[PDB]
Amino acid sequence: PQAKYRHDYRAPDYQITDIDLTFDLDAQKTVVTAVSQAVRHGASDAPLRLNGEDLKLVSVHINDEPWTAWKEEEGALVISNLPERFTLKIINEISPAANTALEGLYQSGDALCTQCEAEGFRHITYYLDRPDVLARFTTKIIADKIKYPFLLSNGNRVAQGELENGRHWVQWQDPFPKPCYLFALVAGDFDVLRDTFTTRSGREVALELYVDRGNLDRAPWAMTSLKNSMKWDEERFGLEYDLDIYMIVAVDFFNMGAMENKGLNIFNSKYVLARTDTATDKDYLDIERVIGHEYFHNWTGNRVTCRDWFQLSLKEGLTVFRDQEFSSDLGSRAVNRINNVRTMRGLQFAEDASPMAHPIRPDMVIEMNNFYTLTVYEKGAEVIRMIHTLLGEENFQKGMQLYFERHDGSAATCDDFVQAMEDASNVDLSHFRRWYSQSGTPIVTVKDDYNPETEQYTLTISQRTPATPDQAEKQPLHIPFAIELYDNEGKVIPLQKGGHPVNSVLNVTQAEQTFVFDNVYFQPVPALLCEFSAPVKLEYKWSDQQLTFLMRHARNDFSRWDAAQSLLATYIKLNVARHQQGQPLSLPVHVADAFRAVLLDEKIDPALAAEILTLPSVNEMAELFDIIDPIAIAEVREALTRTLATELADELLAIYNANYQSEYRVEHEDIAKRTLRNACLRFLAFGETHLADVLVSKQFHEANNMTDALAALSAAVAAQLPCRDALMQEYDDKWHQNGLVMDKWFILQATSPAANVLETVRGLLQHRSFTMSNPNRIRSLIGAFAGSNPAAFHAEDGSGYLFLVEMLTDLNSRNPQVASRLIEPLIRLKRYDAKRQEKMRAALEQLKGLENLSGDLYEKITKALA
Ligand SMILES: N[C@@H](Cc1ccccc1)C(=O)O
Ligand code: NA
Ligand code: NA
Ligand SMILES: [Zn+2]
Repeated sequence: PQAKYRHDYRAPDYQITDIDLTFDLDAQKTVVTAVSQAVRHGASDAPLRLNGEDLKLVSVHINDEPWTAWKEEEGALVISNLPERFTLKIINEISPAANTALEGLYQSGDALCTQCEAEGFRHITYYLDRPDVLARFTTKIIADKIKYPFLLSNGNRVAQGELENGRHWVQWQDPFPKPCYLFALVAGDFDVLRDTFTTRSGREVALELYVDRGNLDRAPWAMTSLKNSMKWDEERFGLEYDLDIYMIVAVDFFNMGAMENKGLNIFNSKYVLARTDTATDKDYLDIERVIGHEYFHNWTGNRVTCRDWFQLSLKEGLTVFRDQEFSSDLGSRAVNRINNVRTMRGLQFAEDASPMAHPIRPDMVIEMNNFYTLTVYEKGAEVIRMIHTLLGEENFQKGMQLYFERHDGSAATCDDFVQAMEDASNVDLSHFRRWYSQSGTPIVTVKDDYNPETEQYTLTISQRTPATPDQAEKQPLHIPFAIELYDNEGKVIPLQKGGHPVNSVLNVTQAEQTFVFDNVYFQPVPALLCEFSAPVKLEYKWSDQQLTFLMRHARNDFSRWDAAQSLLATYIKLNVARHQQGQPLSLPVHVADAFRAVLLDEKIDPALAAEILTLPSVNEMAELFDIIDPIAIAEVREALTRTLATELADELLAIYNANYQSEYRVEHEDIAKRTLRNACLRFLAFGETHLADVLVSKQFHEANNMTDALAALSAAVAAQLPCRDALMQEYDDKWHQNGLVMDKWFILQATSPAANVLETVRGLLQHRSFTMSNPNRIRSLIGAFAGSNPAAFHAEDGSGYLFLVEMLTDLNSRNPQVASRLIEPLIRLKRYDAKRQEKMRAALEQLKGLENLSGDLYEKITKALA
């Protein structure tokens, strides 16, 4: 497998302007006819090089002449001696039933559906499968009417007919030129939820949600979320939908979350189907975010697309930013920000410290499917958010407007977007561009001084980014560094120097810098990196009392949560060191008191209280350490939970009871109270065994919604309560027929603290609700074990690694994309002790020797073993 490089980008020798597709559909053998109008832009003697994978060529015609001047090579059809303008006709055969990789045209249950991003269209026909080739598509679909009564593609229906022998056909046309990654086709039998949305300017849009027969009871929330998305994009961004129909198809077999195909989105059912007895608050909010995300791509990805795949963040960073802003506007901004920061610190920072580290705009890619990453998406969004921080909303919107005015109907680059922002706002983003080209997490170190003689406060701020495996050279970045200074009464001290106000967003642009503030009338308590204003690690020598002060007084709810995290971090580190020495948990009384105060504060938003009372995950905890001790981390998290449960027992029960709700509502105030109640339950489960068992079993049995039922079940597993096996069996007996619901149960099994967890997980490979054919099942059992049970995955006997090797040996052949997702915990070996490293290295070397090793795995393994 050969690496491709961003610096090698060159404009295509040929363009295709229009393509007419015909599919004679059948699960065993589908015949594709593709008629393309092509134009040569390159040298007269340049051949047309078409991408194709696993295609059976039938014929090649140029202007209806059977062509003799062509050759097939690895991954390509190379056509020589062409006119400047011509009609290309390709007929080829493909086999959807044989497609276990779920890229190109494949089978999902009884349905046929496509996934073309990034380079799946070349698994359908020989084409210029690159996103800078935009063409107007028409799509004719011919199929058995009984099996495939619905035949869907992008755009509007322009023709339909019936044929002999029980067949029928439907032809679609999409007026907007598109790259082939946005092509979609669906054929099957569905229930359909139909609704309408009228845009601001009066365009009526038909909304159509296609689900498997019997699933119509789980469709309305997704439809509601679509309408919410449409309305918000109008209100916030001034963007309206641009076609007449908006279709969404929910499919059970899907490697990713959802896909923004123009006017015909295809979604993993995990991000569509919800009812109050099947889906949690989290699920409802995830459906909202993902429905929003795909909708927002209509402008940021579809109307303006990517010149090449190295520009992926151009659409992903921006669209993630948009989905976060949507969720934050509609719901709790503080909770959204907190959760997104958790993801950045606990998951993205780990990736940036790994062999797979890359800039948000990669320079080198072997397998593009490996680059749909936390970095490209979540760090990409943080980079967009920094632009927003530097420009302000009004300037940012002017930049968006200029971006669309310049680039609508074209494929653009990350640099084009930055240039639009810079030109519209008059803010210099030259230095800022380094965020696109430099990998790794910057470390920002802050020292302060208060001078009582002059009433000046001085911040000395330094930055460095450690070398990463991909880049030996690192330089200073333009870091927006937001601050707020508090006096002894918790009041904000105006920022000023020399008789002039100073902006609270400091421009940290050098390796080391000094910022001086005047008229600082009291020694301040600083809030630093407010709202996580740049994606960096902060090094400041906090006292416990500065942090508890901020928990009490900080203006932004995010700062109060963040202060609690800093306070906890010190004691997590202390106690992991102690665990390694065989010593029990130690925690100062005043730390427990800070959390007691949060519980008893009658003014605090329950949404904030709930997040403060949710301990950092084992992944968040891991990023506090150079060398990760996963067993120590897991046991310290439990010990901390138990200690707080004991110290706060009375207060926890009081707040648990106070937040009882008889009515279940998917409404933000209700969600907040429920999140707080269940946060309290988590601690209560780790209290006195009898009370814990009674409370947990009662909640499970009395719950009128899945959020409360699952919270109880999770607590029973986490605390290994007496009722656990009974409750787990009850859930299985009730829900075994429902894969999405069973995913939650597989996750609980996989992340169980029980000594015999691996034995149980292995046995569950034979469970009635599990199958290796379904990416969701695989992720919920195997992925959850390796990624979310690091204590068990990293068992000292090496059993976790051996198990993953077994699974990856299967998945390498079956579904390389899912295999590559699942190998990630193994490429982190350099974060672990020498003994573990050697075992992990041995596992990787076994995989390296696999017959028919996928490019997907090859890329990760070679980086890991380097
Ligand atoms: N393009 C999708 C993600 C995706 C990529 C590849 C395959 C499937 C889905 C999105 O970000 O909205
Ligand atoms: Na809000
Ligand atoms: Na100081
Ligand atoms: Zn996206």
